[PDB]
Amino acid sequence: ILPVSMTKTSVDCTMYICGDSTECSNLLLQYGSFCTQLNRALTGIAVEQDKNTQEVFAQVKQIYKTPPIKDFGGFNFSQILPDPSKPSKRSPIEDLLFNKVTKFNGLTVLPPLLTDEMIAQYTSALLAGTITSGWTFGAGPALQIPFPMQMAYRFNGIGVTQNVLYENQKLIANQFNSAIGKIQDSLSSTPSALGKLQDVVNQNAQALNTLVKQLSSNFGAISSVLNDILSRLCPPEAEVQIDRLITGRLQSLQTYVTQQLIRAAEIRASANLAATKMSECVLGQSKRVDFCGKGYHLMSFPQSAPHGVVFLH
Amino acid sequence: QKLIANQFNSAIGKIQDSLSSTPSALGKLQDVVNQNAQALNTLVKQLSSNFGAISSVLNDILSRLCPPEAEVQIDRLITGRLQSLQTYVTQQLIRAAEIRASANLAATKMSECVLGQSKRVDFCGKGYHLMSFPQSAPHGVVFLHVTYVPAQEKNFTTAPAICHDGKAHFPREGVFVSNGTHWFVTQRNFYEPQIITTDNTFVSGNCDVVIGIVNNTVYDPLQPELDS
Amino acid sequence: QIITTDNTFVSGNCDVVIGIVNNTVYDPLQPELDS
Amino acid sequence: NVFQTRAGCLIGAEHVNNSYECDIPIGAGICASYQTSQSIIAYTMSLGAENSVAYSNNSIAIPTNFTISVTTE
Repeated sequence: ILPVSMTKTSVDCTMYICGDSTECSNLLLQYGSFCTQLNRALTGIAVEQDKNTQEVFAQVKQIYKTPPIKDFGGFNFSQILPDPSKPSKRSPIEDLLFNKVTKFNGLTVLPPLLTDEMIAQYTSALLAGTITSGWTFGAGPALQIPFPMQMAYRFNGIGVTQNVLYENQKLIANQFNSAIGKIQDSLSSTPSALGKLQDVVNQNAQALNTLVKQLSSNFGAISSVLNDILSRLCPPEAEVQIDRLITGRLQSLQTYVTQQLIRAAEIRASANLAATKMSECVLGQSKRVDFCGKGYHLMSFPQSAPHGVVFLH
Repeated sequence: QKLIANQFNSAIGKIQDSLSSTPSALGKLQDVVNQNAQALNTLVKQLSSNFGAISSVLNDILSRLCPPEAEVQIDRLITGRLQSLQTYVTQQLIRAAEIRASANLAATKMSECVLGQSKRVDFCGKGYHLMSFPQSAPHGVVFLHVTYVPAQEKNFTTAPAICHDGKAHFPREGVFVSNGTHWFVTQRNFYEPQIITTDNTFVSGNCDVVIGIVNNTVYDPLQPELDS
Repeated sequence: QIITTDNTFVSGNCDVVIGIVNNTVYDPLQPELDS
Repeated sequence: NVFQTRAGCLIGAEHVNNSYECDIPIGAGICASYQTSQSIIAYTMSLGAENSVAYSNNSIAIPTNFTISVTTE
């Protein structure tokens, strides 16, 4: 399970720091371009989350689709392929992954560019290319090959002579089908599995809740509320009380945007790893030890999840 | 060889045409120039800000006022100009970590794509990697990744193994394929059909085990050569 | 190693290949079969 | 010329049923582009050309020729 993106927040820093007050808004202009460079930083973070998502999933140039006949030689992909029964055609494992991962003050959340139904069409195209054509759809045109003959090449790719597949094909197919069955049980019974993606949800929710709670702080002013200062005091002293709130609310946003820049760099390193696992594990057969799971790697299947990707190595 | 050499020479020619005609091509290097220029313009424009002082200009405060009040007006400028520099240095530390991650990737592409040949899919460009050439650029490196792309697919019937005289034969390298009437063994990444022989195939077990095995003769190269 | 039909594989006539050289390739069968 | 999207209310862009590569990204699968008489159009983005790979239990495709690609990173 790998993080790939995080919630695209944007903060109207004039509405966060001031909000409707023209008195505070004119004092905030004296600090120059701090508010425009906070917006510039959060916009760069937000545009990067779409790039992080595009680089992982959009590795396939064509939306490949699986045949109506499932003549895969005993291998059963039903739990990883799209389910036509569903309102959004996620797989049965992608439905578990989407079930198991779960104010007005200028703070806003922008939608991702790719909807979850577009991410699921990319995991479907990656997966349908992988099943019908092997690594060939990554390195050129998709060249069809029978799935038992693809796995016979995956066996030669680990130094196991390909007759070892054809002579054990029902055993290998049953072990694959059984191990794919255990994934649903393993995810359903292990809340700490999705915990790597749920922590992306929890950290960005906790960071916004901390940013909102910081509007209740005085920062040394007579009140935390800008309308108490503006209703009680007159400009010679009111502007001295408002500058304490501006200074603290501006430091509260500079803290948030710095934490989101550092957290975006961590999600980007994870999205670069997920994009590398997509190319080398899904579109190929990695020789790299423990890169595509613990064992001699045969192949991986991408499944989408909220803010992330899941590889079934 | 003449075809491969002409395709290589042509593909290198297209790089100059692409980089000459397309303005957005070097956009990853030009964005790194633009981000550092935007950060310095932002840092320098913040010297025109008052931060609540009587003037943005330190020589106005020091020419007009005297020490008790001058030091109050100057400390508003020190507070804001110091926060202006801490913001620049923090964003340059985060941007330097992004450039270092890109320099670590470029150093890994130098070692694995230029000094080697890479089995890693899509690491050294799309296609099966042949080789890469480093070209220097302002603040960056450009890799010209040469790759083999297979290009004219043809459909064949195929089989996992051949039944000869009870034995199941599997290809040593390559795939069994048929033109519709005759069976050949070909390498996997380029269609070059060979007659099926005890040289390009190996036995394991018999016709009973393999699902989708086909009955065809496997030629023994010794048999006619032994006495005729 | 002495060049033999075990160390080497055939593909087509001489004329396709730029810089091919004329040399004998030993067959491990024929002289041992004659002996 | 006024059009509700999951990104917000979009105004001055002509909604189009046909789908294209994403030119300007609006959000929630919507993009806009300038096209022919010219207008800014807005559309659900196309992820790529669709392809049923010609799979069966005994059909293989093998490439009879190649191209030497040079790509720039």
